[PDB]
Amino acid sequence: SQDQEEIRTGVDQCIQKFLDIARQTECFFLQKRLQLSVQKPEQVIKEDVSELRNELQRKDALVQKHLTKLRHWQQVLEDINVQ
Amino acid sequence: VSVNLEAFSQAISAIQALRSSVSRVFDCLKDGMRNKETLEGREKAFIAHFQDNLHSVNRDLNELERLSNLVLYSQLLQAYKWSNKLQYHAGLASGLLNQQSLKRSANQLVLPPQYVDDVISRIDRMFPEMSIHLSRPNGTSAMLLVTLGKVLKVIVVMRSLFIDRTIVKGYNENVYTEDLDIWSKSNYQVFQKVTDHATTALLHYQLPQMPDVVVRSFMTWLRSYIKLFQAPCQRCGKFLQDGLPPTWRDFRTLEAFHDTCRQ
Amino acid sequence: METQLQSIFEEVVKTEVIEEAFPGMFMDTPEDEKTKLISCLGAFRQFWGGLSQESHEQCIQWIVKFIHGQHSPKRISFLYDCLAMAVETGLLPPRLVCESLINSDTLEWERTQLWALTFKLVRKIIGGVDYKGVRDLLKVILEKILTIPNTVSSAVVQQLLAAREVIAYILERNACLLPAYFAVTEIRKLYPEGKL
Amino acid sequence: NTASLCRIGQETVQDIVYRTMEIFQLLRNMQLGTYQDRLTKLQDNLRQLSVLFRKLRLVYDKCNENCGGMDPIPVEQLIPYVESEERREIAEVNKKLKQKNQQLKQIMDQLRNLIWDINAMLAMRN
Amino acid sequence: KNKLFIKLTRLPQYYIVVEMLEVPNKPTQLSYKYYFMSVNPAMALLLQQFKENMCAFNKVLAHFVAMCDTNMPFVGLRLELSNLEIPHQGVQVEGDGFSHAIRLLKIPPCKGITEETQKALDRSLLDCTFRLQGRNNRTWVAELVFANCPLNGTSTREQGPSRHVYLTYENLLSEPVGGRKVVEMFLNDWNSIARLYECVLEFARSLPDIPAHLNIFSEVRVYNYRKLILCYGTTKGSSISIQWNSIHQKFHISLGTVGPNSGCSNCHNTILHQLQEMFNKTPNVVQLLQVLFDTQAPLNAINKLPTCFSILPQSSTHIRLAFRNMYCIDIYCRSRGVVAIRDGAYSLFDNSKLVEGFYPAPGLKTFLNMSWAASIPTILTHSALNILLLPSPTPYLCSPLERFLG
Amino acid sequence: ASRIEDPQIQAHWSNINDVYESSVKVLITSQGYEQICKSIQLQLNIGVEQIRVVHRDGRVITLSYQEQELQDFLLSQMSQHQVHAVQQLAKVMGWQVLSFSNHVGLGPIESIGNASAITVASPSGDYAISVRNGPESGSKIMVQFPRNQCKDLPKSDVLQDNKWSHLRGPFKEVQWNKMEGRNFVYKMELLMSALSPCLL
Amino acid sequence: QYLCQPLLDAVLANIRSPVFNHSLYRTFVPAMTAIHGPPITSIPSVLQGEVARLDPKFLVNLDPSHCSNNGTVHLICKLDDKDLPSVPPLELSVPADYPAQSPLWIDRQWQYDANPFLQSVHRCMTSRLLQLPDKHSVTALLNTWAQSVHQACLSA
Amino acid sequence: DPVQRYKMLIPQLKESLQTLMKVAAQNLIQNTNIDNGQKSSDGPIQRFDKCLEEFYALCDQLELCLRLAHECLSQSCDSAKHLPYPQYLAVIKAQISCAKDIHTALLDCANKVTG
Amino acid sequence: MGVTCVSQMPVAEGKSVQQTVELLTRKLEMLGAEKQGTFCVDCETYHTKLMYVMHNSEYPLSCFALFENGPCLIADTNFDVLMVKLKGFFQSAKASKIETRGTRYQYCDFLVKVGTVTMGPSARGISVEVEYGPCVVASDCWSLLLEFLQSFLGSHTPGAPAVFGNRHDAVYGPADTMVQYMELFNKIRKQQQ
Ligand SMILES: [Zn+2]
Repeated sequence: SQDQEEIRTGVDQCIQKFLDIARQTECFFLQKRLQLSVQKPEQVIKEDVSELRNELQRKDALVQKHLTKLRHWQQVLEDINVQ
Repeated sequence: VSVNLEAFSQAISAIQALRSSVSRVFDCLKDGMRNKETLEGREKAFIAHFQDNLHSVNRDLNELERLSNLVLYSQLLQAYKWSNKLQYHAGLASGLLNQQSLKRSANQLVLPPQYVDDVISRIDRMFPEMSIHLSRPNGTSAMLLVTLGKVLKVIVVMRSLFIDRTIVKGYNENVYTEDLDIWSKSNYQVFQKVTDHATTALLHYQLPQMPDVVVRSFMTWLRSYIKLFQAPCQRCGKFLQDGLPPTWRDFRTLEAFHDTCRQ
Repeated sequence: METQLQSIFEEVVKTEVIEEAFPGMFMDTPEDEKTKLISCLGAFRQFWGGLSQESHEQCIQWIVKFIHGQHSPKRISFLYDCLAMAVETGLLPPRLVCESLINSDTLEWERTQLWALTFKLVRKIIGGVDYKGVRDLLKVILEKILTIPNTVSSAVVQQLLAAREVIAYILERNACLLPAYFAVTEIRKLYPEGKL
Repeated sequence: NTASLCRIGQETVQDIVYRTMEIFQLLRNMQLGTYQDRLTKLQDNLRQLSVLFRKLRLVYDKCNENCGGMDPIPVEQLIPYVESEERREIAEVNKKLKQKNQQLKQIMDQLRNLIWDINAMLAMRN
Repeated sequence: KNKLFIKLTRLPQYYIVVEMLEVPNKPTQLSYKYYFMSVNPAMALLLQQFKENMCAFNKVLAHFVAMCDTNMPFVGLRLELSNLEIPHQGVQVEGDGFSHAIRLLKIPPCKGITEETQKALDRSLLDCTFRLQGRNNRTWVAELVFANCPLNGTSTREQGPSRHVYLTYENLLSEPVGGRKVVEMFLNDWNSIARLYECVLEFARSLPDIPAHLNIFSEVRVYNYRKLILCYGTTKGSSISIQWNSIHQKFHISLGTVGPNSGCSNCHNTILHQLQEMFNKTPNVVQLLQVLFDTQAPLNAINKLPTCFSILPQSSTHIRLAFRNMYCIDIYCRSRGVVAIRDGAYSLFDNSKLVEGFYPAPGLKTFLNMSWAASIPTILTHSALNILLLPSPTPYLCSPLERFLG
Repeated sequence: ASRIEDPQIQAHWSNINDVYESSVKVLITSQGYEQICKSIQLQLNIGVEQIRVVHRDGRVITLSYQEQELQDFLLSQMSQHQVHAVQQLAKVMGWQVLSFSNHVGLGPIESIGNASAITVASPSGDYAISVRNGPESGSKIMVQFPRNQCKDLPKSDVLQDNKWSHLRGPFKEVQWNKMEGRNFVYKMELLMSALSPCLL
Repeated sequence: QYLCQPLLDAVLANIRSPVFNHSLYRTFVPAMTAIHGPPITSIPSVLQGEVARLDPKFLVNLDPSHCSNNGTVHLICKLDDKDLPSVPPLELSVPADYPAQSPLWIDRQWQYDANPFLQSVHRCMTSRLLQLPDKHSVTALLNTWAQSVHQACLSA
Repeated sequence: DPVQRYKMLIPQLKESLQTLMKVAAQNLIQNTNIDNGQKSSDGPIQRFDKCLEEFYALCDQLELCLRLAHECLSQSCDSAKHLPYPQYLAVIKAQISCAKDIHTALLDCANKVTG
Repeated sequence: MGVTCVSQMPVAEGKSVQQTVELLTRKLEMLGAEKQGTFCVDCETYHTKLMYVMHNSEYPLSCFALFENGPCLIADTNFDVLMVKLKGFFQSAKASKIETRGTRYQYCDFLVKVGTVTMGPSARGISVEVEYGPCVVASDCWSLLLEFLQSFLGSHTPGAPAVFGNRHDAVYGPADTMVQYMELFNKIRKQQQ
């Protein structure tokens, strides 16, 4: 725009109002999710399928990275131990 | 000095109070007595209100006498005022908004050792009583020996810029000073309870992303254990319950409590 | 001595504090009415047989002021059952109880449950008084009834009417508690000719 | 489809408040080079925040315009009180993930044993 | 002689005594007897048996210990409620099985509150349920539920006639969970709620008949039964808050700016003390709205002066301005948008100069902006006050008035 | 971790161990609400003969080498984390907590662990939920419907006004079985959203 | 006391004068109004609440059989629960001025007799009323009635 | 000087309060007597109004002095908080101006995104 | 080195020397205190100035030689052997030896020792020492020792000792405990009566 108590109460009011309306929008989204899950028990199943596939892909990538590190350290250890 | 500023601000209010109190005595007198439903009640009410108003004038006058003893260019001042205002406003807003966070999930380590060393040195710069000795006997995992006066010798075990294990020991006790005695006990029950409370504080102070404020708060909470054996319990008042000094300090409130007397 | 009776009767009707937290978990049925009455009557019998004749009445004034000082009507009716069995067993002379019951200044008509239970007990124990005592009781009961206003509440009227059955029992000709000439003499001394 | 767009709308409204909190923290840390970095960070935050407004608005329009045929039952009439090939695909994925989780548990057990054995040896060597 | 003393750490002076006895028929079993002891050189007070309906957990022992630790804090609160002549129902099991609650029936009415407002409050208090929560089990919460709310707000509080307010109390670590300070603070909050209900009832009664300018100028926003947040301004930006501080026994008003159009402040922060005293002498909110609507326009102009000029806040509608220290001027705001300016340093009586002195010479500048005759006031429009005080370039951006005094 | 899947379980073994000591970091979160449901965390110290547990609430418990002790303790800790999850969820959704008891003593005498208790109210007044979880008998949730909404409560002639027809009344129970989501926290927010204001 | 006393003395002189305000008014009207300027710009509710906040086991109602709509309220409520519905009426007479004179239960031994369970419930509930503290409430009597019935169910 | 003036006016303020209380008492007593049987001398009397305005004038002079001292002290502390002096004031005003540009940018963006 | 306090408690009334210890020790046992062994403090004297050599059993191998205000040497037991070898050269004094022998009771990190300075063959007096091993800092751990003493000692509780002396961050020492014991011993030897 173009002492302490004023800014204090002002931030109290605006922040509490923002928090209430954010929690209300979250409640609306949760209601929509509940309705769609209870009355359309097929899009939630598709969501579970996608989530499980993503989890499997993430696990595969992690195990690949672990195998790469393991092979690197195996070569490093095979280099040493020598005389 | 700041103390002078407060005395002047208090005095300005005291002058305003004296003027308002004197106006109140005369303004109420002008209205005069009210019916009050009873002869005794009306006389008592008028006398009580007048006497309270007369006393307030005396109290306000006395404060002013006592407070006497205690005590291209304008744009720059405007910028200074706006900077102070934004600082206070953003501080209050960040506090109020991070106190209540609506984040519910994350899904929608590697760290430089010199960075950890710099963080530890910055933390050691403050709290002049505490002295932290950095050492890396086993790997990049750092081990900190923190001496608190003649009171405590804490053994923090970093795995990263992360606190993993803490074992406080007495000052007279030996940390063996060398290859660090990570695994041992203090042989005194008080310091064992302090180790338990330190592990509890570690489990409590756990910020998700930022790894520096956690160590800051842990060191600040440890620094509270410098008035040990000195400041009594804030619930029962005594120093000793079953031969133990008060070994617990409330998080968010650096007070003193026997752990049997809870928070 | 009144401290002794104080300890006795206060230890009779004590109330439990720590109950209603963990309700009914304490292993003990609190003495029901009969065993409590028998124990109370025994302890009061000890204090009464210890007591002297001249001290026979000030303790009874203390008993009735302690009963009328109560607030729970179940407590009052329990101590009135204690007083009824203390008269019935022959321990107490059945004139001192009635007189100290009625002449107690805590007996007002606004204490309607106390009014009803008191005049119920006097209806129970008036049959043993001698006739001169019945005459004085008739006088003090009429003077107690005389303090009621012309209008009272519609709920308290039946509990107020408990004195009327004592009056109907005294002035009953077949019961013959006293010569009826004494009854009409006390009445006409209180309601002379021309007074409703 | 719509049940996932609703979760997207949920995550957007859960993230916008965190973005505002980060903006507040940035304005707080701005005391009087580094100024340019703070400015461009604030501008990027504002742009991404406006993009989040647009995204939440469009997903709101989507979930409001959808209103599938199966919504005649008002709320509170749905909570249960006292008084095909998709399932086969689910079962197959469940068996696959169960086998993979058993294998990963074996791998984790072997790794834990390795780490414990190395730690014990390097501790006793002293 | 084979017994265990399980002390309750949360609620002291209470000790459970668990004694073990040999059972005759089975030489490989034991029997447990549980007693509730209490202590005041320790002195026991009362003792009562309580023994009625892997194997090392001893389920009934932990059950009795938890039951005692949960129930005993309520006993002290019940005793404290009985000691202050507050009619309260006993400790009752709530409908959701597991619980404890002390529902009050009637509160001591008030001190210093009218009888009709006391009746209006007593006929609106539906329930005063007290409950226990928090770690260590030492936080109390009273849920008051009022009906027939006088006036609603802009927020989503226009639901059914049932407003629920939760008052929380956490006693200190000492002064055990059941004490006098909790119910004392509760009575203090109730008294503040009543003294605020006074003003809300007055405002609800005066709402049907409004001068028709304050209706669009001011609007009620929230009513939490302990605070009144009214909002005024052309764009509904400024906000005033009413609250009764029982510590000082006086109304405390707090002013703020909530709206996406405003200055740098509420613009009324220079008259905060005189408004405090004004509302303290006569607790009426319509007078507050009227004086705010009348004094906002001159304050918006008198706040933008360069800070030279000094603003001395005198009594309400009597803001004083003083160029340097030598000059002065009095601002007399009145209804229908008029401000009367005065010579300042001049005295309303026998013609002698004040401590500041230095009689302002021109005087007639205020007359054209329409001997000792600066002492008599000169009314304006608030628009001529805007012109006389908002910095225009010269016929550096200074004011007209500071050009005059310069 | 394999058998019990409803709340969660986590473990992060320490890097450096000893020949007579070790340490873990047990966490009991929810499946979806990881952030808010961070009230119960454990730090076990596996000694030579004793396992020491340090809870986040300042409670130290010395267990035994006997597996049953550790299993029962972890089950009770999961049961308590279950009610802490509901508490942290009510703190976030803005639901007002009415009551919270970590070790309740009213109800059936329970197993190895003591039962937990929570009761929250909806932000818009009337609605309210209550949760009681335990190691043996758990997930006993019942919603508090408002009066004049069930239409099955027996009316009384003593009630001659309509103002008293707004209080939260009949206390209807809800079956936690045959529900949506996949976690106690998922089902709890779906139930909270169901009892929310229809902004659809 | 100090610096104010003569004013105090003056007003303490002149209370009970009938003309009093005139005089105060006169000497204090002009200066103030010159300086500061112009002036300024059947059934009791506690029983109803106790009824509204009962457990749904009870179904309390009024009593038109004996005294009805007079003041003190006679009530026949009920017992409806998984427990036992023996003798639902338990007539309770709540006197006026509820936060005193704790209500008394009008005894009816005619129905509680000729049955062992009913005699046991009568005995235990009477003993429980004896152990009840003074100035008890209606909810207290209802709860002790319920718990006495439950004791008779388990003890027998 | 500001502290010194505050000291100088305080004895006067006590004196003005004493006269205002005494004059009020004399006026009320004369007005009650005029109304009452007692007939009191006309006397000098001294007007209550003149004293009440004098007390207010001393109160304004004290508040003006304290308000100036508080503002002067606050400005000095802030100035301390924030090689040649012209370049010093130049870099201060430059920092002040760049902060203001950041302010204006954030303001205009947050106000153009919505509302 | 843990802050310690030693004081003499008079037997009082007609209570025999031993009778009072028996009672005081039972009072200590009534604090939940558990016996943790036995402690013997035997001290010998020399009329050279004046030399003192004392040895608490709590310290297994050390022998302390204190020269009044002069420095205390904490030395190994072979110190006593050196002293005996010098003996012909050294002064001896006349039966000034003083010993306090009593039980040690441990109460949660506080060790309390009550003993009868038996002079020679005849007991006379009583010494109480309360030590705190965790409290390395001294001179302000006085609040602790005082509260614990008022708990059990009650009357005759000492109002500190001068071994703490000037306020300092100096750590408490085994030498300081020995100086307290030496002042206490000088008082028993001379209290008389
Ligand atoms: Zn304590």
